[PDB]
Amino acid sequence: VINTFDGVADYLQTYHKLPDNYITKSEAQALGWVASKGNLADVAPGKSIGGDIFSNREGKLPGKSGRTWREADINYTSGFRNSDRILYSSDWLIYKTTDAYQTFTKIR
Repeated sequence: VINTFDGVADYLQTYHKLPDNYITKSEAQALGWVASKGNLADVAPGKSIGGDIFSNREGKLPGKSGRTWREADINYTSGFRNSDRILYSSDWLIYKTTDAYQTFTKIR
């Protein structure tokens, strides 16, 4: 039940488990999440999408000898998403972006 940059990072750097309130895009999409609808508050009155899997081959985020990269929605309540998004790696390195996946400022 968390949706804030530092809070999600802190949770991951401390508990390593994805904040009890996230779901992979696939799950969200398969659960019924539809673009031409934004249904979420109904089936999930306070849940944020996030927890997918990416290799970062495109090198858009910190890398090394094999790096794992994953993202998560941030600043959500009941309705649709926004531009606030947090990125976390295998090594738990966290970066924040508020322009809808555009600028990745580091936070942890």
